[PDB]
Amino acid sequence: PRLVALVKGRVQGVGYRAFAQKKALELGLSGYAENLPDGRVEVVAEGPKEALELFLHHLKQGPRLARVEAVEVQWGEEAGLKGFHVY
Repeated sequence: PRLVALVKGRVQGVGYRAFAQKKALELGLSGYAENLPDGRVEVVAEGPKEALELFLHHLKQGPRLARVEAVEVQWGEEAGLKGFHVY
């Protein structure tokens, strides 16, 4: 399946995207983590539900300087993303 997450809090300037990329690739997930102009981060990942939930657990924590307020999520269908890209 596809996970679409909107990450809110103190999540830019804290190495969050590369953190998400590493956790995604360790789980064989594909997708992306993109910085938004308001300070939030859009994260999309595709793969098995169990792997996506573990990944989502990581997104809710972030690296040690991050302060994740909330991760709003929706579940959808895989489009065929491959590899994990930051932007």
